[PDB]
Amino acid sequence: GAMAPSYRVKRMDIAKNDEECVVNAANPRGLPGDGVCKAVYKKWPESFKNSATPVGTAKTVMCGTYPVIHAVGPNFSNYTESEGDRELAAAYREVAKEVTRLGVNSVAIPLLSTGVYSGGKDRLTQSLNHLFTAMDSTDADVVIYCRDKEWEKKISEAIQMRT
Ligand SMILES: [Cl-]
Ligand SMILES: [Cl-]
Ligand SMILES: [Cl-]
Repeated sequence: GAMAPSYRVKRMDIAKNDEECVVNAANPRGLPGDGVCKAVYKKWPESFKNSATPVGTAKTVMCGTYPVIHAVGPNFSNYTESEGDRELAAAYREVAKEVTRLGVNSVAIPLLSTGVYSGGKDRLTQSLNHLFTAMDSTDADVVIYCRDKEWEKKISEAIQMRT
């Protein structure tokens, strides 16, 4: 575990993270996809061998010795708000299990279901709060990756509010 487990946020490509493992915002079929998933496919293509897994689950595949945790958030275009919320919470719980099992001291994580799976809504708070619910009981350093400047500020504020 980390000496003083922390949350941080960075605005940059998760494919250039400085952590001991990465969470992919995967699709259920293990396809290259777009957004975070396409950057992850370009950086760690070996990790997409038998990475297909259902919505609300996470499946880890090693790229060399570097773990890629494929976490499948719901597409809110297809799910009801209620069922979507349940599956998004579940995906983050399965990430916490994998991070714990791997014995890593740090993990890079995107906000699941906030991009093309958002069903055109702002889900920063919803997705971040499910991330916290899952990860608060782990002792890995968590580094949240985003691309938008206003998102960076809102995620930073939410982290510092608890401190
Ligand atoms: Cl970058
Ligand atoms: Cl997404
Ligand atoms: Cl973002």
